[PDB]
Amino acid sequence: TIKCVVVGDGAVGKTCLLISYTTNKFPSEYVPTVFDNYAVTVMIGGEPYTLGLFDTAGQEDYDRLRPLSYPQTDVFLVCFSVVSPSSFENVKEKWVPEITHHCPKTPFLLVGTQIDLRDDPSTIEKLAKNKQKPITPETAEKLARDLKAVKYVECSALTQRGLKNVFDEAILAALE
Amino acid sequence: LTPTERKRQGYIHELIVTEENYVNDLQLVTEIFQKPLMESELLTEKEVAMIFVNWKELIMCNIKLLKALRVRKKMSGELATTLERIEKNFVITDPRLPDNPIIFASDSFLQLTEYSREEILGRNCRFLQGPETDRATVRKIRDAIDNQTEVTVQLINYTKSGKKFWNLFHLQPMRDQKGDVQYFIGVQLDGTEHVRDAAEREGVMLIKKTAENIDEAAKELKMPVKMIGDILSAQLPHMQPYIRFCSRQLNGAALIQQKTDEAPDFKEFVKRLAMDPRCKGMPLSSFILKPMQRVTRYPLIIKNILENTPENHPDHSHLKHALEKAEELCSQVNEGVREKENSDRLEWIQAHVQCEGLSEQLVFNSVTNCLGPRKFLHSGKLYKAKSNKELYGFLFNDFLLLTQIYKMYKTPIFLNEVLVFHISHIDRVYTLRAESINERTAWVQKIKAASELYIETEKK
Ligand SMILES: Cc1cc2nc3c(=O)[nH]c(=O)nc-3n(C[C@H](O)[C@H](O)[C@H](O)COP(=O)(O)O)c2cc1C
Ligand SMILES: Nc1nc2c(ncn2[C@@H]2O[C@H](COP(=O)(O)OP(=O)(O)O)[C@@H](O)[C@H]2O)c(=O)[nH]1
Repeated sequence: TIKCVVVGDGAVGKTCLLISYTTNKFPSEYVPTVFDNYAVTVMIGGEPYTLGLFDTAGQEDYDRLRPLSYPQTDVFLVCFSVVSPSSFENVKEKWVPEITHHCPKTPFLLVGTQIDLRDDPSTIEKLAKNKQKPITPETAEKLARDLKAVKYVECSALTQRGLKNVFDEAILAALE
Repeated sequence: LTPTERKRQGYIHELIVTEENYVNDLQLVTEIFQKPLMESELLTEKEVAMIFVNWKELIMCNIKLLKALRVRKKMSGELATTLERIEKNFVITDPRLPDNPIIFASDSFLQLTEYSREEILGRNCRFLQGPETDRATVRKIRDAIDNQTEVTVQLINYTKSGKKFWNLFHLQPMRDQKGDVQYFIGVQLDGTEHVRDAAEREGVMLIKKTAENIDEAAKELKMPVKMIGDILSAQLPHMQPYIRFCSRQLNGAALIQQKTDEAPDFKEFVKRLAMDPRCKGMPLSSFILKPMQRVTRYPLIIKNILENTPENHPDHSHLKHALEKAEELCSQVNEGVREKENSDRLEWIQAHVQCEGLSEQLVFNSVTNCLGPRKFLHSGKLYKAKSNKELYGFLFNDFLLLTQIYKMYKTPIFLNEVLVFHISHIDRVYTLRAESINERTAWVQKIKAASELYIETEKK
C-alpha cells in the first residue's frame, strides 16, 4: 500500500480530483461529499499497486493538525489551481517547504488543477480585473525544477483530462 | 427547486450521512483493533491507553449528536406512516419557512396532480394554478393565510401534464398549545364542475371533516423541523474530548510505528486485523486520523449549509452561530496539540537541567516577563569554536539556555539583548559551530525570529 497525501490551498480542487478519480465522475453540486481515507488498486504493466489516498482539506488553516497526516507518507501531491495564482505562490512559500521539513525523504509531484478553466472566457475576465493571468504549464514546470519536484502534471476533475495520469505518475515516484 | 436550496438539502444530507459513517468507523476500530490489542497482551494497559486513548469518550460524544440528527429525519418518517391511513388529497405547509413550502404531500395528492413527491416538497402550491384559474379566488386563499384563518373556496387547478379539474379546496391553520400558527392543512376535492346547492354543501363538509382528522392524527407529534443548525449549535460545545485525543494521538502513532519495526510478530498481527473487509483495505494508523479529520470537516460542511441558507430562514440564525462554535473547536484542538507538546518538552527539561549559581529558582513551565507562558522552540548540538566544548542549547521564546552533557553552562541568555554562526549578546560575542548548514539555518532563523518577537512586545 502506497500512502499518497494531497496538499494545497483551500478551494484549489483537492477533494474533487480525489472524488473524480475514485468515483470516475466529477462531484455534482447537488450531491457533495467529503473524502474519507480511500484505497484504490491500479494496474501498471500487469502489476497491481494499492494507493492510500488522503485528503487534507479543512486542515490548511491549522498548523498543528496538518502534520498529523504526514507520517508514513510515500508520496505527496502539492496542488495549485492554474487559475488561482495565490495558490501557486503558496507552493514554494508554504507547502513544499512544509513537506520537506516533515518528510525530507518523501518524493512529491507538482499538480496543476482546474485546467479546464484556463481557456474559460468568463474566468480570464475575473483574473484580468486583478491584473493576473492563469498559470501556463511552462511557468509551473519551471517551479517543478526549482523546488526539485519529481515532475509536473496537469488535471481537470471536471474533464478527467490527465486525471488518471496524476495518480499513475504519483505511484512511479514512490517506487524510486 | 432553486439551485441554492437544492444544494442545502444535499449538504444537510452530507452532514448526516458522513456522521453515520464516522460514528460507525469509530465503533469499527474499537471492535476489531482496540479490543483485540487489549487481549493480545503485546501491549501493556498503559501502552494501549497511549494509542486509542479516549476513543470511547469520542464515541459517546458523537452518538449523542448522531441520535439528534436522526430524530429530525425520523419525524418525517413517523408522520408519513401515520397519515397514510388517510387516503385523501391533502398537503401540509410550513409558514415559518420561506414562501410557505410543502413539507408533506399525501399519496392521493400525488396521484391526482400527477406529480412526484420529489418534485413537490419545498415549493408553494401555486404551481397547481393556471390560465382559467380565477385570480380573484386565489387572492381569497392568500388573505386567509395572512389572516391565519381557515377558508374554503372552489377554483380551477391544473395537473403536471395540464389536465384541468375543479378543486373544492379547504385550508385551515394548525395552531399549537400556545396558540400560534405552525402549519397549514390543504384538502383538495377534485371534480369536473363548480358544485352548487346540495352537492357543494356536502363536499364542503367532507373536506373540512378530512382536515379535522389530519389535524388530530398528526397532533401531539413533534413535527418535522427543516433545520439542522439548532442541534449543532448546542452539541458542538460538548466536543471537548477531541482536544484531548489529538494532543496525544501523535505519541500513539509513534508507539505503533516503533512496535512495528522492532517486532515482526506485531506488524503481521495488526495487518491481519486490517484484512477485515470492513476496513476497505485501510491500515489502523489511518483510522487514527478520522477524529481529527471529522472536526476539521465540520466547519466545511456547516459553511456550505449556511451559504445555501437564506437570511430570512430561521435556520440561518443557528447555522451562523454553529459555524462560529465549530471553528472555535478546531482552534482549541489545534492549540491543544501545541500545548501538550510544549508541556511534554518543558517538563522533560524541568527534571533534566540543573540550575546552579542562580539567584532565583528557575521554573521552566512558568510565565515569562512580557510573553506570558514560556515556549520551547529549538534545541540541538552546539560546539563552541576556539574551545570545542561539548555544549547543548535549549532555545525558548524569551531566553536561550546553554547547558552541557544537564548542567548549566552560563547565565541564561535573554533574547531582548541578543543579536545574530555568530550570535552577539551585548558586548560579548559568541561563536558557535553548527553540525550542518541546514541546522545553522534552523538556529539563525529561529533565534532572530524569537529575538525580534521579544523586542517588539517589550516595546509596548
Ligand atoms: C396547505 C396549503 C394548500 C394549498 N393548496 C392549494 C391548491 O391545492 N391549489 C391552489 O391553487 N392553491 C393552493 N394553496 C394556495 C397557494 O399555495 C398560495 O398560497 C396561493 O395561491 C397564493 O399565492 P401567492 O402568495 O403567490 O399570491 C394552498 C396553500 C396552502 C397553505
Ligand atoms: N472547472 C473545475 N472546477 C473544479 C475542479 N476541481 C474543483 N473545482 C471547483 O472547486 C470547488 C471546490 O474545490 P474543492 O474540491 O473543495 O478543493 P479543496 O477545498 O482544496 O478540496 C468546487 O465547487 C468545484 O466547482 C476542476 O477540475 N474543474
